[PDB]
Amino acid sequence: PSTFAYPAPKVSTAVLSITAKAKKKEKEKEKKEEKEPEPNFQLLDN
Amino acid sequence: TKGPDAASKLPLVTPHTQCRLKLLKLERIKDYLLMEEEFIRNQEQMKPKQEEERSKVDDLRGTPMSVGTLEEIIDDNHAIVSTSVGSEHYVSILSFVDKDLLEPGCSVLLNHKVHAVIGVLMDDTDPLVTVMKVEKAPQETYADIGGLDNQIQEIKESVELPLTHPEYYEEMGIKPPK
Amino acid sequence: KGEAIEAILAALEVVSEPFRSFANTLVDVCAYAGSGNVLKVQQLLHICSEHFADMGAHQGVAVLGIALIAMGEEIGAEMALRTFGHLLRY
Repeated sequence: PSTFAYPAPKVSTAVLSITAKAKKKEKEKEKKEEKEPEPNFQLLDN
Repeated sequence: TKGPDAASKLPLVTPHTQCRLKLLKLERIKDYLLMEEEFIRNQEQMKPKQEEERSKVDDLRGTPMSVGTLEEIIDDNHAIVSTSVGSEHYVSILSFVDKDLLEPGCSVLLNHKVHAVIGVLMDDTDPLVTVMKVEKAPQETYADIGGLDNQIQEIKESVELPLTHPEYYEEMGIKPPK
Repeated sequence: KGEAIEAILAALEVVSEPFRSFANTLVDVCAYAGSGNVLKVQQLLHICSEHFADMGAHQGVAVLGIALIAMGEEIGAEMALRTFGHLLRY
């Protein structure tokens, strides 16, 4: 019954010169810091 | 006034030889370039009064707007503007036009239908002249001339030194060679 | 001395906004005075780019920091001239 029926209810600049190394260094710093039973028998009222 | 429209040029890289210092300098320049690009790309996007006035002015102006020559100023709200084809028209000067700039011989901007003056063209520079202006400065600097020292000194005293250090000429009382 | 200001910003986080943002930005800028850090200038440019007094104090200190970090080298200053002109006309 649930399955079928009533439906519905800034880009950081690459800066590869410094930015890639800075990102890897920040990753290093972080590292150092660190339904099947679906009601197919859908019940219904009168 | 309309101060100097100096040509734009990027800073110079000293290493010349393909050493990693030149790579660092070029990377820094590129970083600042990407910096400016990102800043100005976010400004309008990151951006969310005068709109009413602009809309009113543009709706009164209409398009296209003819560019004609102002021949005379008869009254404070009337002038004789000669269209590009040589025909003179007694058009009405609208309020939103600074009367100070309205002088005979200026290129006036006119409504297409009623020909009423709506603005004064400031630049109106001959296209064959605006091309002459140097926008991208050539990369050949003084270090790129062998010798010609006396000549360099004379040319600097004539065209370069007077702007940078006009004190010497002002005190000496002599107008720099022009 | 920009290697000993992360704890300073952490402590300054206690103070309430918006003065907290201005204090953080100014301390960060003065930590890297002349260091020429491209990433920090990028963060300052981000701060300047967002439009909200004190909120404007953030952007003022951000621009001053842009100048401070850029003054280290001739190339940095020359490019910061263009960036400052661009953000002045925008």
